[PDB]
Amino acid sequence: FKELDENVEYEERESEFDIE
Amino acid sequence: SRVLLALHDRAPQLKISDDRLTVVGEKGYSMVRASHGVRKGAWYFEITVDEMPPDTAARLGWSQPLGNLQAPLGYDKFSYSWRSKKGTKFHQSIGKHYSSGYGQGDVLGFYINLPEDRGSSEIIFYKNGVNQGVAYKDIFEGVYFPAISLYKSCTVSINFGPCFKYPPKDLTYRPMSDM
Amino acid sequence: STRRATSLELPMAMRFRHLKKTSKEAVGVYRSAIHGRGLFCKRNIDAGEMVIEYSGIVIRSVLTDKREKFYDGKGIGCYMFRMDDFDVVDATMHGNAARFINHSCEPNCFSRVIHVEGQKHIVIFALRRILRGEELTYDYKFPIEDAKLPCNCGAKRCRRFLN
Ligand SMILES: Nc1ncnc2c1ncn2[C@@H]1O[C@H](CSCC[C@H](N)C(=O)O)[C@@H](O)[C@H]1O
Ligand SMILES: [Zn+2]
Repeated sequence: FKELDENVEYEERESEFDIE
Repeated sequence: SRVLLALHDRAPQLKISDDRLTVVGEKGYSMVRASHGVRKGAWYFEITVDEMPPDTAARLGWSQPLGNLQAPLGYDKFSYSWRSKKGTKFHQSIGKHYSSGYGQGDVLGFYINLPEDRGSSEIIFYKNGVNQGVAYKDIFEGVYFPAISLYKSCTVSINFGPCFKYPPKDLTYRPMSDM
Repeated sequence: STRRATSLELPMAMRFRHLKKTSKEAVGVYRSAIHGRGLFCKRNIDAGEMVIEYSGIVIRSVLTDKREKFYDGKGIGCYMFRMDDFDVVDATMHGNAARFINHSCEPNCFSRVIHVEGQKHIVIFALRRILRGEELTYDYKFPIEDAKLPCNCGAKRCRRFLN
């Protein structure tokens, strides 16, 4: 797993809540 | 009391205009409900897409008070939504082909019937006065408020009535403003 | 003349933007007698001192259930920290050494949400003087569940379960 430095805000997409 | 967008039944990130008939979306999908809801009869309102930049989207329709304000419309069993992108209809976050999509400059109509006794409720959507067909039948029972769900800085305006730019020709109804 | 009050929020901001240099001198990952790998203390650490931030991908709080069913469905792991009633730090795929901190019922550190500039960060502070070599540790404060994650913090008065 890649390791972070600061916090990174997630950028949602339009289908982020949809069952595929 | 004027039927407007709600003062507090709203996701705080959404930008609401002073007269509470306009909303700009912020980032991920978030929802605002109107100030009044209906439980019996046929009711109507119109939404105008003021501006729809690329990669922004809307899911518009009818919601119950328990619907999630921090999720898109139609995420729950409490809301039913119509997505600009591809015209998909949504309920419990299941997307189904319903109609063609809509975009900037279109005026959309929202018809709901909650007949008195049991009578079969339905939801019908309109694009610029044109019936797109029945979207849903026999929906979850309860009180439904006009709901707006926007993804990423698009702007939409709402008309609760009493007079609409494209009043439906084939159905009887009362405007939401009568509430 | 005007009476002035002391700002606790100014030195906290000054302390935070030095944390990333501070933690790399202070902490390290080793094998734990509690569980797997754990974060340990590489130099004497004083009370109230900031140890490290629980950095990750900050997603909205509504996306937790979908995230957990994708994580726990694919068998990946929890690695999620609640920041707010609106925001949650997902360190599952992107994080730092703070995700190796184990839980105890008798911790020597505690978690706190603080504000710097306009954002919030989850930072771990030392509850007491912590000597070089100790394993750093805080109370996860998991929600209580039913038939259960066994805890191995190995200190007496241990609640016998992580939740
Ligand atoms: N006190 C404890 N007893 C048993 N398992 C623990 C524990 N504290 C943390 N864990 C485990 O560690 C996970 C948190 S990640 C913490 C670091 C972990 N030791 C590792 O090597 O990756 C939890 O899912 C839990 O299963
Ligand atoms: Zn324990």
